[PDB]
Amino acid sequence: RTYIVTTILEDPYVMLKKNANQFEGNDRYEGYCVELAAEIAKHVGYSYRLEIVSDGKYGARDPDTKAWNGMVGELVYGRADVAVAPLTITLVREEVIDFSKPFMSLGISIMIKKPQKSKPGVFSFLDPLAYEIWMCIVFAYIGVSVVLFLVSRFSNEFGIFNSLWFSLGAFMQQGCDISPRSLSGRIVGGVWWFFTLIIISSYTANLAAFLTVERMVSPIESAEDLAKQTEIAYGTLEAGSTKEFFRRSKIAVFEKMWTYMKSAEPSVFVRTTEEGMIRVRKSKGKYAYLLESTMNEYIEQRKPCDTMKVGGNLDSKGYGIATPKGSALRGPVNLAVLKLSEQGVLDKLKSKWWYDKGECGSKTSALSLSNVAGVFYILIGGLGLAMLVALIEFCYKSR
Amino acid sequence: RTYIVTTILEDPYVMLKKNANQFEGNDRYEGYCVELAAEIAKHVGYSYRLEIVSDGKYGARDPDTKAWNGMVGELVYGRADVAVAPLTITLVREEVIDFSKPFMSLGISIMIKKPQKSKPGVFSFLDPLAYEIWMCIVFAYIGVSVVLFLVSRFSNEFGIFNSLWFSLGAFMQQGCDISPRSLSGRIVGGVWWFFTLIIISSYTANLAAFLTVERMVSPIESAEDLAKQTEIAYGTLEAGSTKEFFRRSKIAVFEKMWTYMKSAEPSVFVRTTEEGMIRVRKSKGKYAYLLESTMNEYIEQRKPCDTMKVGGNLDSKGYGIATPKGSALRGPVNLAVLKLSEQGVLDKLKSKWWYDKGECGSKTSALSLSNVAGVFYILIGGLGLAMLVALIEFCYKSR
Amino acid sequence: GVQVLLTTIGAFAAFGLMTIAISTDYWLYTRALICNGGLTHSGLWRICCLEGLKRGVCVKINHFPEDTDYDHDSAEYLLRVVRASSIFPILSAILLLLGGVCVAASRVYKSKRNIILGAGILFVAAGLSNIIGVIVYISANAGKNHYSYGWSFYFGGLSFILAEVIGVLAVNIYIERSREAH
Amino acid sequence: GVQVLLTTIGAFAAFGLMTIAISTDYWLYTRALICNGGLTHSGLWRICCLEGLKRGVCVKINHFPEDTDYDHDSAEYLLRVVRASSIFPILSAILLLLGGVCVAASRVYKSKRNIILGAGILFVAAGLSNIIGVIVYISANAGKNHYSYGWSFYFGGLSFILAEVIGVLAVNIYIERSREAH
Amino acid sequence: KTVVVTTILESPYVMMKKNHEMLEGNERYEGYCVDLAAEIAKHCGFKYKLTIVGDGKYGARDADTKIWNGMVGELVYGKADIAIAPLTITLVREEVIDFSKPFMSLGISIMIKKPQKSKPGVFSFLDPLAYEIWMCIVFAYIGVSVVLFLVSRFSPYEFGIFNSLWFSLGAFMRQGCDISPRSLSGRIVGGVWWFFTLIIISSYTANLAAFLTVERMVSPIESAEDLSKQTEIAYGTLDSGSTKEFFRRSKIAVFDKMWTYMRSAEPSVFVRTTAEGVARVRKSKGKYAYLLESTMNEYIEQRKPCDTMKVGGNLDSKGYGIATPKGSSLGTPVNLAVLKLSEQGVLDKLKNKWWYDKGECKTSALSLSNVAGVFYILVGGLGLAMLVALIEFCYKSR
Amino acid sequence: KTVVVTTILESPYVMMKKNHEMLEGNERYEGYCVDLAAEIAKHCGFKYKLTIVGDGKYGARDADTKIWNGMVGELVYGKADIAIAPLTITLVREEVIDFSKPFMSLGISIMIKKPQKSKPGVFSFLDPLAYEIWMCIVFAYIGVSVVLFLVSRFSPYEFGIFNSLWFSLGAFMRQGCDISPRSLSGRIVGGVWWFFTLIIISSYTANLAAFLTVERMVSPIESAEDLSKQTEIAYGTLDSGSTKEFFRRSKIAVFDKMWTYMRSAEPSVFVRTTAEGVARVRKSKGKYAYLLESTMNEYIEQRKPCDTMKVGGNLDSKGYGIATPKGSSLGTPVNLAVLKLSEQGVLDKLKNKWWYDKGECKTSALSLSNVAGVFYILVGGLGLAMLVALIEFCYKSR
Ligand SMILES: O=C1Cc2cc(-c3c(-c4ccc(F)cc4)nn4c(N5CCC(O)CC5)nccc34)ccc2N1
Ligand SMILES: O=C1Cc2cc(-c3c(-c4ccc(F)cc4)nn4c(N5CCC(O)CC5)nccc34)ccc2N1
Ligand SMILES: N[C@@H](CCC(=O)O)C(=O)O
Ligand SMILES: N[C@@H](CCC(=O)O)C(=O)O
Repeated sequence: RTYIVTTILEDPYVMLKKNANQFEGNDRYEGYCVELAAEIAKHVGYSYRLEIVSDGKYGARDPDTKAWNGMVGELVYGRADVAVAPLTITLVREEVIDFSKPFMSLGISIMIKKPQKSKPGVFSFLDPLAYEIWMCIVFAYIGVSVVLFLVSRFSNEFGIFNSLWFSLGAFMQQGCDISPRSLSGRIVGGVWWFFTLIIISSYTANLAAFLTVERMVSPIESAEDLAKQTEIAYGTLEAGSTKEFFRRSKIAVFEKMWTYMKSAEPSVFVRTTEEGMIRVRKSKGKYAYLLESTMNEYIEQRKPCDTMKVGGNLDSKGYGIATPKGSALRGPVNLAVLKLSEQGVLDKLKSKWWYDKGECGSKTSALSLSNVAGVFYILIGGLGLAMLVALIEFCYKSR
Repeated sequence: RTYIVTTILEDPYVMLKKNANQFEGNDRYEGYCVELAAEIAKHVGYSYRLEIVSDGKYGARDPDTKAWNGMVGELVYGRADVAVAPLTITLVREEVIDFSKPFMSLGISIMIKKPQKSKPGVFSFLDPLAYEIWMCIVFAYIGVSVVLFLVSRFSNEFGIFNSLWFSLGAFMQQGCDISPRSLSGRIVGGVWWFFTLIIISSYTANLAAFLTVERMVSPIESAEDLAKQTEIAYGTLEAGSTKEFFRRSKIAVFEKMWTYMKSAEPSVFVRTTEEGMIRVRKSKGKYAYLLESTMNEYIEQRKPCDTMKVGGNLDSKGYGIATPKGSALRGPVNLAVLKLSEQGVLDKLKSKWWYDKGECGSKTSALSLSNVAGVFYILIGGLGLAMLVALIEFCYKSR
Repeated sequence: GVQVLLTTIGAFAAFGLMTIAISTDYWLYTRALICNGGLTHSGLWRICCLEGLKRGVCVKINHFPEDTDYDHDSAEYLLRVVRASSIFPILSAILLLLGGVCVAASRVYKSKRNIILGAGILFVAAGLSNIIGVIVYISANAGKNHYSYGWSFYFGGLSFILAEVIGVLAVNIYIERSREAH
Repeated sequence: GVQVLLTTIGAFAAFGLMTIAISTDYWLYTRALICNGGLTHSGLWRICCLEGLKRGVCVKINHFPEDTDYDHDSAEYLLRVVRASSIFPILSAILLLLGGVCVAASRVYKSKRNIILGAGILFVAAGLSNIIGVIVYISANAGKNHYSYGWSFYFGGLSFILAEVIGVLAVNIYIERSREAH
Repeated sequence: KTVVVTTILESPYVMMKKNHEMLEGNERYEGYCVDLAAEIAKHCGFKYKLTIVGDGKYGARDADTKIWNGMVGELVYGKADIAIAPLTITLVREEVIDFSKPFMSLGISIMIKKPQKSKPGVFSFLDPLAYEIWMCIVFAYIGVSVVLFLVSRFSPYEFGIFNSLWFSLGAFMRQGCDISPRSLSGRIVGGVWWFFTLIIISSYTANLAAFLTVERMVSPIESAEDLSKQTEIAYGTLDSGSTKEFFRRSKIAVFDKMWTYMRSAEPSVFVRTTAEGVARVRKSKGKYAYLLESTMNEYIEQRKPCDTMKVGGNLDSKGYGIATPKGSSLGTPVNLAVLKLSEQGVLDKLKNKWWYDKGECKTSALSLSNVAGVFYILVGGLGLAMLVALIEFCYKSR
Repeated sequence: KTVVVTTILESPYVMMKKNHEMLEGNERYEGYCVDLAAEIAKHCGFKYKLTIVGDGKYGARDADTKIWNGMVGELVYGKADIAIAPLTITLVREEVIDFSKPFMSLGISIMIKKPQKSKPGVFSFLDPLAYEIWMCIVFAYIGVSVVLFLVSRFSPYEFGIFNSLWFSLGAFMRQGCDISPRSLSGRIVGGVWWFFTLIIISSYTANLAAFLTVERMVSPIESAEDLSKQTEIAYGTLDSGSTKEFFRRSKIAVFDKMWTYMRSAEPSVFVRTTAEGVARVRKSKGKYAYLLESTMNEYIEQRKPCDTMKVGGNLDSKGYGIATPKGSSLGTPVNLAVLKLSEQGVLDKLKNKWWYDKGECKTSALSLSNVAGVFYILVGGLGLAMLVALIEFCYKSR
């Protein structure tokens, strides 16, 4: 006799295979819970027929009608004999259905849209100074070289070319083969020296500041961080255990969060997890979805993986396999679950469905060649240019 | 008819004049409360006779006998008609005596013995490197100069003197009038250059670290900071309002503090404020006296002024003038007090008795000439030595 | 001979470039809350908006107030006066004109060899004034959203480069003339 | 003539200073938990306490273990071996002895002028070994309470200074001899 | 049975709830004083109805009619029985009504428009060293050059005064000149100068990033005396308040001068409401200052738009005190309630909730405006050099 | 009426009060499990007496006698009725008794002696740059010297290979050599080399303080595989516990190898108590490792003497679970009590109180040991130079 298996379509626990329309039945579905149920049936020795919860809601109680919706609704009212879905365990649901021992842990987690990384380019060594400063430095170098040539020459080795060489070597603090002997040339040299000293000191200090700094600041970084602010609105999934957890909380922070959520215009509550994921992804940093750590990690791992988890889990709980109260299946299922946990099976499944995909692989640390490759490219360009000019001078000298 | 005035001997509110034995009566005493009472009597139009509380305790109730000790004891039982002393105002005392409007504010404050300042000397610019490094630098300079002279000479301008000059200029990065042409001399020069580069970079980096750092870390810096630790014991003054405040507290931190204090071996409670002041001053950083902010500030101002106040005041309250319940003096006294506060009198008295004495006057800030005067002294010494050697060379050349 | 002609054409080209950049109003490409901010191609004198409600209508600027009208005679007011007057680029243009005039007059009186020397000095001073002008222009605009520079900017820069080159050439001409004198 | 005698006496003085410092045990003045820490005047080989229960009794040191006996062949064990053996100061003394011997032998065979050159090289190498020895000595003692150095330390330093001076003088002598040869 | 409670809407003490049109009863009022009255009535047990004053004034007396306005007039004339309000204690009001022990402390203070951050100024590169250090540096440069000059003239083994200055300057800027001393006496001077430069330049370079990017906020007034000195800047107070009475009844010279100014400063600097002064300061381009209690400034500076600031310290110290009419039986228990709340720590919690909980208010690449002064200096030096060359040319030509 | 409560003294779960000789009743026990049992009995309503096990063992079964020891044997054999303890859930124990939902999560972990901090090593001055950067720097030095050589031979206006290398080296170290290029092609190379040196040296100098003073703590084992590979280092577990059973019943290769080692490693690595393993690790000079639950390691590392550390991650994940005998009426309500406590957040508060609240665990001038390697390099270079000079002298003399 086949056993009904109510589930829910939430990746990666359950998903529709590529080309699902062609496929049918259990073979169409694929996800963590699928392998979990397969293994459970193998260890118990029965056969199961998959089925989805029509409402698509995990499960909850209508306070007026006092009825159960979702997968718990199906299980209580005899529709389904088993619920292999990620049913969070709570006091209210455990009164009416027999949960099994948890097969995974989690907690309430905060999601945010990934801020701009501000990745450093190859020419990251110019960052400490504005490009404006660099170019005005070049222009000042030309001006001072010309002035030096002029004052020195008109009634000496200080021609224009040697003037440029002298001023360049002075800026780089590599000394000079020649130095001014006249008063005007010496004034120019001293002023250029002062300018060089100031500018180079500024560059070095600002660079030290740069390399001893990272953009690790988080917008909220705490639960009360969500409460204090108002530009970003935080909400949950309707008919989800976190909604009840906030509803029945007895803490100041959770009371305030529940007050805000219940009196949020427009309705912060979302119909489905993907709804909140897209809301944050398209909120321009305006939504702060509250969900379970597992989904948050999976999403932060999947491409575009443009979302991040912030803060520590508010509370600790775990999923669990459910059966109807008084069902004969409760006994062995626990046992099976334990087997898996002690056999490393659940660990392998978690690793497979959360890490193998690996869409994106995203105290003082040494500099990487990427930070400073631009100067190497500049060096190669200069060497090539020097060889070219050597060839040109060779041709000119020959002719 | 003279009015009895019970007080207490705690500086600076009340103090014994120098050569007190010669003096007698009110003229022997001097302190803030003395001028306060003088002004109060002048504004009211009566005369007063000073008197001290024999027990020396501010005031409290024996829970068994249910009697009052101290100044409050004297006032309740008719001994004294007025109490101009710094009586902290509380619910328990206000039931039985008529306090007046507060004439000063305060709060519970934490005292600690002043840690070592680690004042910087004139030769503070050598701190980034150990003296060992400097002296081994000198010895390496000598060794490398000798090796250079040697390798260069034996089968050149690289004599011993010029070798020392070259190596010194290389270390200071001021260039060289001459440079090695031989292989061995060039190896020596390159190695000395490497050493100089490493050492100077280290000095500059460590100096930047030094100048961007100050010793502002506090041992506790909070009330719970006292609770967590145990090497330092914190206690109060027996028969003082702070003891009751801790006794009747309803907070976790205050409950823990009261538990520790009541179960402290040996008895943390002190007989008098000077007792706790000396206990902290001679505890080698083992006692953390809890008192009122006014006394803490006065002591932190008075020589040796080797004590510091830490953290923010735990609670807010103020002193007050007291009279017996049902006394006719309650009415005008309040008025007088208010007059003073609105006339600036109390402000002037506070400033006088807390700031005029001025025993000791103890973000990025420019360097002071004190930080870097040692190098100036070195420069002057070198100039004098140079003149002396010039004279010696002049005499030698003449002869 | 050829060198003097190159000097003259370079001087006139630099003068034309600098005058164009001064009169032209395509220096800066920034967004401002001055047109119904929105994309705007500004200039040294007048700020002209584009792709907006006006889509071509534009006006001068209130450099001295900047809508603040505070902190008078505080070393920032002087910068504002200099920026508004644009005295330094105009001085550069004047110096270029006078230097070109002196170079041309050199052909008239070849005996007086100091004329080209004065011309070269004027060109160098023009370069200095130009660089000061761009410095103050950039320093004033600070009073952070995206921004960019237009072709009048680079016209002024080219004027400066030409001025430096022409100063070099004129000095060389003076050296050659004095050497020929012996 | 006078210069050679000064060379010889300086060499022997440096050798005596270095040997004294090696044999002597007043290098470091620190407190340690080795005597019933308490004031202690240590040395290169043996650590001797003072103003304590022993008040004069003292023993050698376990340089290699240091009571840790871990991390073998990890670039720190080599430092410990070098420090314990004190091979470098001993090498300095040996080199000083050989250099003085060569200088003395120079008087025997004035024709062979390279002897003093070898002596000067030996003195310089002795200086290098001495400075290495002090470096390793200081680096090992790190393995923070007050500390201070004694007169054997400065005796070794004086040995180094004399070695440098003597190397200079011997090289000068070689130059003079070869110049006289022409 | 119910108690007549008087108040005013001086936030955050008393302020209406959002969408209060649908709110009825005492629930339409939220704040610090509403809470306080709640616990006071709890401890004493009575019942209260929260009522505002039509005159919208804290209270004062008219020197001609000898009549009382606002809360004080209400309580004295029987229209109410208690005032759990931000009412300020003073001598005059105590003569007619009975206050309690203060439930929060305060002092007068000054409110001004927040100035625009002072962008770092030209010559900012001299900041990391005190001017005395620069003077000593110049003196040492002169002295080293002179000593080198004397030593190389008297005892030589060429170093004139000009070339000696050139050498010292080059050594200071880490540029080696062509000539180097050859005498021991000159070389000693060179060595010490080199060491001096190493130390000084390293110290200067270490702390140079800070002094270039920091913008300092400085106000034209730093205290009350600076305000009295400046007559162009206008200052005023609430029309009927302890502040105006305190200035009027004062005997200190500074406050008497302020009172003369206010009594003569046309137009009337006085306002009718705190928010009026807030707006006036926010809408006067920094030409106006407002004198008020420090609690309101602390609340405002902690709340957006955060376009204003508190300057200086507190001129006088006072406290807010619950009030009751003479002979009331409520006066005795309210004092005990206040003391009990203070001991319990409730008042501190309320203060933190309504003041701190409402708080609403980096490595950057250097900008050319930061280092434009050195460019100006450079160009000036170039112009000076050309001028000097022309002068030398003319002198030689004659 | 009273409930039989079984526990063990595994701190901080259960630990006796100080001076307990004068303590009587359940009050002599303090900890996390005692509190938990308190709230469980409160919610359920029953009464409890806290009792320790004489055998002092958590529980296990003997494969020969098929007998149960410790708590499991007690509950199965009727000596008690409940275990509010740090008992670990597992398949075998569930077959015989009924557990609850876990009240705290954990995993196996490894305990080792904290190594002495690795003082920074010789050649620490190369750290701020990656070795690839150094290799590219050397290649660029060679290339620049070669290019200068070719350019100055083919198209001159002397720069041999030797002098070219000297010039490049001097430019890299901010020392100017006597010779400078005179040709445009050579001067371009010089300029780009100068810019390269400026950038590289500034970058190196910026982050140099950190890499000189940092002490890095590194363990010989970084994971379980590294432990299995190393046979000299000894590891053991508690004799009767879920850890030993888990290793014994495992089927993974790594754990099977570990089990063979333990079953054969003489002397018996197994201990009888957690504190025994703590002392053994603390008294073995880092030659011993202990496998235990992560909660105990977190407690210990957070408590003085803080002479030990946790290494790696958790091999397996499990949870502590209250237990009751088969068919007990208490089993149903204890589950609900645990869930209610979890929802209320009590368990988190207890965890923080008994773990985090018990926590018991700068610019320094450079020491010569930090920069001794450069001195060694210097002296080695000097010796090499003297040797080379002697070799040249001999070659010339022949
Ligand atoms: O009257 C004037 C106007 C002027 C502008 C300049 C100039 C130039 C320039 C000009 C002409 C060229 F042919 C090439 C470059 N670039 N430049 C920059 N930067 C380069 C590109 C920018 O986007 C970022 C930084 N910052 C500040 C100034 C500046 C130089 C002199 C003068 N004199
Ligand atoms: O075998 C040896 C032993 C030795 C020691 C030294 C020496 C000397 C020294 C020695 C002899 C003198 F005449 C003058 C100075 N001072 N010194 C220091 N410091 C000076 C004073 C200290 O208190 C703080 C820092 N640190 C490390 C080493 C050192 C040099 C060479 C050698 N070779
Ligand atoms: N409550 C205060 C307000 C006065 C003021 O704001 O200046 C009073 O009664 O005077
Ligand atoms: N409570 C655990 C302890 C085992 C261990 O410490 O390894 C058990 O019952 O197995």
